[PDB]
Amino acid sequence: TKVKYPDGFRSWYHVKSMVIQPGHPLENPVGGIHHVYANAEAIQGLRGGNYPDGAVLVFDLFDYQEDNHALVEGKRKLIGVMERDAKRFSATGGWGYEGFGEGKPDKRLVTDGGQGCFGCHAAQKESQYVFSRLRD
Amino acid sequence: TKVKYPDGFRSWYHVKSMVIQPGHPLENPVGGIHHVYANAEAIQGLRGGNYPDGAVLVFDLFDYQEDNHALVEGKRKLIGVMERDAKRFSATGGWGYEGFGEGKPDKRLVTDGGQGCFGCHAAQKESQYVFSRLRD
Ligand code: HEC
Ligand code: HEC
Ligand SMILES: [Zn+2]
Ligand SMILES: [Zn+2]
Repeated sequence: TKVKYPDGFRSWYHVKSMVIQPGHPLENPVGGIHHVYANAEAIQGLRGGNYPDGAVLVFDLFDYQEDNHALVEGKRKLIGVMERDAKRFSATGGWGYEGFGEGKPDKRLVTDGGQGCFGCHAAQKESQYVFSRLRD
Repeated sequence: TKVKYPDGFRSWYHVKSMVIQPGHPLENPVGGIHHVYANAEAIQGLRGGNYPDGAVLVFDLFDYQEDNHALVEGKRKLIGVMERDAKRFSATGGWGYEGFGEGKPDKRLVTDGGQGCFGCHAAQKESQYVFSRLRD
């Protein structure tokens, strides 16, 4: 019933990135530069295959600094983690949702079984609750 | 004496990212969101090792659209490529420098055998001509 810390996620496939700056509706709490990562099982789902149990997607969120017409990555703020288990995470559409403050395994963030996470992700039912699209 | 197109670079290790906005000294031609990738051999150099022959670093540059204070990745503009071969690329400090327009193997951008690239990268002699640092 708990999402595993995704050890070694930084070596996985980089799906995409986006910057959320002040003024964006989502500045609280996903303000910053984020990078999405996918393990091999998640790549199968992202390609248009189905997501096997053990698929993991990571939302890696950094603070940034303005440095002379550059946004430079600062400290990690958190990671979001989606872990596929159709049975064990059936209450949240077959994905377990967890956050780790500063990406630390000991700073688990989710208190409601991931219902809040699932609430936003539910809009994406038709793409198996995943916003991110594989790009070249 | 030509740099090979780095086929499969998008499945490599994501080292780091940075946004270069309009007004930056380098806006022509590296304005946009860039992602740095390293093959296995390049990781050895980034971790504190000697860069072995066969090390490849890729600078993957995307256009972006500012959309309600989100910076959203658009089309790939180009990739920059550094390929380690101490003998073959001896004239430019053991790295071969090349650009591919839109990341296409047919669109070679370097016209001076990489002397201009080398000219900037030479400032980083003490880190084997590599600007990017491995981060967690
Ligand atoms: C809407 C108000 C959101 C809430 C609440 C949560 N997330 Fe989210 N998430 C959202 C968007 C619009 C995106 C796509 C970002 C992009 O660059 O395209 C995401 C992405 C993720 C990812 C990457 C996988 C994907 O679906 O694209 C993960 C792993 C993720 N989110 C986890 C997550 C968790 C654990 C949440 C509860 C703490 C959570 N999200 C809330 C929008 C929203
Ligand atoms: C200074 C005026 C530059 C010139 C001319 C070129 N590059 Fe560059 N490059 C520069 C900086 C400051 C950085 C680091 C970017 C970051 O996010 O920190 C880079 C990076 C690269 C990379 C990634 C590897 C690394 O050294 O960090 C590659 C593969 C790369 N650059 C290639 C490249 C080529 C092929 C050039 C000539 C066409 C070239 N660069 C010119 C600064 C400068
Ligand atoms: Zn200025
Ligand atoms: Zn703005």
